[PDB]
Amino acid sequence: VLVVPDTKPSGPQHTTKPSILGAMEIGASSNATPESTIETRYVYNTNTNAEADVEMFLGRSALWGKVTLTRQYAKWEINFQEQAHIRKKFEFFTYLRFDMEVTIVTNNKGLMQIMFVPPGIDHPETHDDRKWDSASNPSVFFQPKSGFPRFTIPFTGLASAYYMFYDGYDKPKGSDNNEYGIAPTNDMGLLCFRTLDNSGGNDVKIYVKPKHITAWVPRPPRATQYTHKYSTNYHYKPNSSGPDEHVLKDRHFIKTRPLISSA
Amino acid sequence: VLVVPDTKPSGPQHTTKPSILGAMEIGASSNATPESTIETRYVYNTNTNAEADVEMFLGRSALWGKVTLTRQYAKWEINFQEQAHIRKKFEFFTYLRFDMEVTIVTNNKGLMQIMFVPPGIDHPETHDDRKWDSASNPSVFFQPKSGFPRFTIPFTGLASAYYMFYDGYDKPKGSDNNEYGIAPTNDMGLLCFRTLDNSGGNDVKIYVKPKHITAWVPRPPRATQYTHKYSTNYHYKPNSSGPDEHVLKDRHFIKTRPLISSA
Amino acid sequence: GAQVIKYFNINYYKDSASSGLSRQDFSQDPSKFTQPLVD
Amino acid sequence: GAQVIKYFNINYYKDSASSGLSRQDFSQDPSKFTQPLVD
Amino acid sequence: DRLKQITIGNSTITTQDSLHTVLAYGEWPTYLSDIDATSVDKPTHPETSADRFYTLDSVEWQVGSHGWWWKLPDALKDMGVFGQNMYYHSMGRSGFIIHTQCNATKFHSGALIVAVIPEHQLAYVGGVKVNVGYDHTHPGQSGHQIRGPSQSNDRSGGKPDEDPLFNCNGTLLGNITIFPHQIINLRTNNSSTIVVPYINCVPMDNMLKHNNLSLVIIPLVPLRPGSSGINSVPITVTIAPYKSEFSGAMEAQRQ
Amino acid sequence: DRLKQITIGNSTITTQDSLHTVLAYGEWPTYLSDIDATSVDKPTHPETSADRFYTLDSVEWQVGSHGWWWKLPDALKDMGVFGQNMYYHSMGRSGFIIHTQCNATKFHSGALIVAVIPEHQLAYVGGVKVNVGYDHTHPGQSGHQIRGPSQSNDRSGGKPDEDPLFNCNGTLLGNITIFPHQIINLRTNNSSTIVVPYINCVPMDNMLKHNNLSLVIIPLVPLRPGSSGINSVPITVTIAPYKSEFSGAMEAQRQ
Repeated sequence: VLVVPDTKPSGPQHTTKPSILGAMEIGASSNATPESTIETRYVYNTNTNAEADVEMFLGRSALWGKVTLTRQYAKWEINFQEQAHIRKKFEFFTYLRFDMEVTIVTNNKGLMQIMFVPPGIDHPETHDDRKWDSASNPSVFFQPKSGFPRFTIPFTGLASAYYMFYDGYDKPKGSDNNEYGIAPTNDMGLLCFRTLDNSGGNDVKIYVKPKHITAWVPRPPRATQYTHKYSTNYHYKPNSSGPDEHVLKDRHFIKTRPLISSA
Repeated sequence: VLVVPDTKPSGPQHTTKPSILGAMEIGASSNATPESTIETRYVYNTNTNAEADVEMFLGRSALWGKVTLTRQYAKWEINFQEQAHIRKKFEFFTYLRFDMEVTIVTNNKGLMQIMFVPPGIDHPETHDDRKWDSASNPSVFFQPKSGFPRFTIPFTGLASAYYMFYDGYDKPKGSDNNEYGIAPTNDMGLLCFRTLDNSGGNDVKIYVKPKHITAWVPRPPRATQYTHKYSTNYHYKPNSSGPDEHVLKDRHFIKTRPLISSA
Repeated sequence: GAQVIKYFNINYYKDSASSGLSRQDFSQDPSKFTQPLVD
Repeated sequence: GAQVIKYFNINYYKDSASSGLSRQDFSQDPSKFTQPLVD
Repeated sequence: DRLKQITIGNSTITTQDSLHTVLAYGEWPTYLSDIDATSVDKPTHPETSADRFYTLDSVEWQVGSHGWWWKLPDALKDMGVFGQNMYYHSMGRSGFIIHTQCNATKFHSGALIVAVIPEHQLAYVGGVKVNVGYDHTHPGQSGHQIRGPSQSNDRSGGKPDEDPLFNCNGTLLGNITIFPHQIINLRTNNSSTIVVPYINCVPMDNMLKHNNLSLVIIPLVPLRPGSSGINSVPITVTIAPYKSEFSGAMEAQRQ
Repeated sequence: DRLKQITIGNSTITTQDSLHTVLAYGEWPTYLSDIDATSVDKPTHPETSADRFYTLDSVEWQVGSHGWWWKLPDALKDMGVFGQNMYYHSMGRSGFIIHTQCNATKFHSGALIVAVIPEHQLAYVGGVKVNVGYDHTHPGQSGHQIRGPSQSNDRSGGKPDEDPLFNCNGTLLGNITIFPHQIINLRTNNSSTIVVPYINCVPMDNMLKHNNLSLVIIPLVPLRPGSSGINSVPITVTIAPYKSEFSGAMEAQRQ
């Protein structure tokens, strides 16, 4: 683990090269520490940032999705776009390469099957669908009482990382069905759920933990509530009803103050 | 693990022995790589086929059979003939030698007995049948809640491999009861099921995983939906009802296109 | 237990059939196909 | 099992993806940021 | 000294009032190595003919102008033989030397944020779920004048967001300093230079469909004339591709 | 054997009925060395994207057809990124691999002279002193169907000479063997290959104004069907630039 540096002693200084002057324009952050500004003592400083590294920061297994079994059947397309709090944390970065371990928290009872359906094929659309009988589609059978199912999905990119943001399109110029952003760039599969009993509740919570993460290009954190998934659209249409039609709210987190200089 | 070869560099070439010419008639595939055709760069290629080897390809534990407990009793004759998706994957090969681990997924509750009945003897035909009391017939007692039963059956051939396809008969020329194909060639036993309680549902799913596989003579993959088991018959009779009597459908997976050269 | 900057291949049930998948792979060549010729 | 006044880093499922968090950390420097200059 | 000269073959920038050059992520553009490669065909390196400064049209910076953005490689698609190589190849990569130029006078006040955003995915100008159109995110050399936030901005045709405070993507300006950037403060410098390598999780991709970078010039503090009758100043952008590669020669993807 | 394969990057010729390749003047195309250079700027080498086979339109060879010619670099001016590099540069050089293709049948008879003429300066179609027009000596990939000698050939507009016996320049066909050439005799071979280096007394010149080479296909003996109903056969020409250079990047000389 890496501890933060110690504070070194510093005395009075008369210097013709100010360290406290600079240029904000150059594009560089300040190198100034308290030894440049005040007169300091030696402090032996054992603090660590270990809990701020991208493995610990993104490694807590957030809830990605919720589904309800309707007629003892549910379906979920794997993605982080649906939940704002985990979507904001992934979007501090442009590119992420991670394995994910998927824990399924269900309040149902009896017996459940999860099918991981790899991209490019058809999933079971109901319980009792013949497609639940699969040679090569990986599935998980579990009894929700006595344990939570968990499996790891490795990194399935088509690229060396996942795009969190994608400034391109999947089709050429004149195509009218063009799709913008990361949705065409990869698909992580879908999870199909069914119950082989009736028993308990219908709620299925999918918790996902990124592990073995490599993050690439830091971005400004999301300053606005999300509106749609796979968008970046931050303009929110609160109501379709009437004269407030076509009125949009940004919904940011900036708060005002009565006066500068009085705070 | 074996990685695929690297792409080597290649420049412009003037050669009086074309590598791109050949004869389709000789019965051999092309040796051509992109270094023979285009001008190439060195690519360092770490990709593996590990997921395509016959152990991984056939090693996923497909569903072989489903049975329903009728009066807390079920019976299943072990075979892969019933399920089209796993039957197609085994039939890429003429001969297979494998051990199989058998997992039983049941939605029943209480207490179940599985009896493995080796070939050549009589099985229990009902629950409470005295034949459920056996000295030497291997059985499994399990409670479906808290765990799925699993056991391994080793390779029982009578031969060095299983026949996936058999072009012979079990009886001589003039015998009228002749049976064609692999059904006489081996019998893997049958699984008898009974419940010692009432409790849960009646459905019993038998999942089988081939392991320690050796495959022999590659065959063309099945191009047509199956009709009967132990047959290879692909002609499907959809209805016995009326004037459509004796009309057969092949049910293949070939799809047409409007034009060649326009695709 | 059955057999053996490390690794341990351990058989819990002491049978060769009871083991998991066989991951040790050597034998291969496409040439039985794609080039099945005398000369 | 997979690999190794002690410590033991043991992989139960024999896959590199199936391991827990990667706690071994070397690569770092803020200077890609905060000082992204030629000279 | 503040003097600088950057010569990319056939063309020379000379900046006499200048900061240090920003080298994005401390990384110079390189050619794609063999370790990282995907496609098997030998790529083309145009070098001096593609790699050279292409100056775009100037934009008039005024009181009340909210900003501008350009997409790359897009802005260069019609520029010289670099833009020709985009249409005749499947894939391509490149780094860029972006040189932004605004000079006024010691009586003028103002500040500009000049930033380069990797994968700058815009937001729709407002309302329902609509992908921003290919037509709007590919203006070419002209870039996009940012207009501004309004309820009256036309929401037709999948138009991009006009609000520079949210970076048009929904994240605050003022955090844009996490990307390679410089400020042009008229008091201090009249120009900026950013050398960005090729940034992507892919070795090469289609130059036309995907915009790797985005050059965004935001007037952080407005333009004050002081005592002069000059209420507007031009802003010229000059881009040099550097270490540009192309592979997968085909018919031009043009019309 | 008669088999041949020529791979110039991205493209491959395969000729199964073939002669030796003519290497013009025993000289392979090279890049311009430093000893022979004139201009001081670093040239561009497009390599695999410009250097590759460009097949032109086929010409129908018939009873009574007098021949065809193509001008080089001209024929390639619209072809791929090679033709793009012609318009964006002052100067350029290149060698060429010309592959001519005519196949008929063992019942067909005929012979073609396939020659490459350096500096093939045409003659005006007749009469007074008129330079042949730029428009006529630059047909592009289409080349020029030689028509034939007539008093009725239109003398308007500075048209070139139509008579193949005099090589359109006033020198006898049949001495055309002093240039790099092969004959396609349908009895013998269905194709031809000539590798010409860059020939000029100048290190590089303008690709558009000056035509270095000329490819001339003359039906030395007419096309006899034998007993078949096939009275015409196509003739396809495929050109690979090789070791092509360009220098003096500028605006495209196009319109």
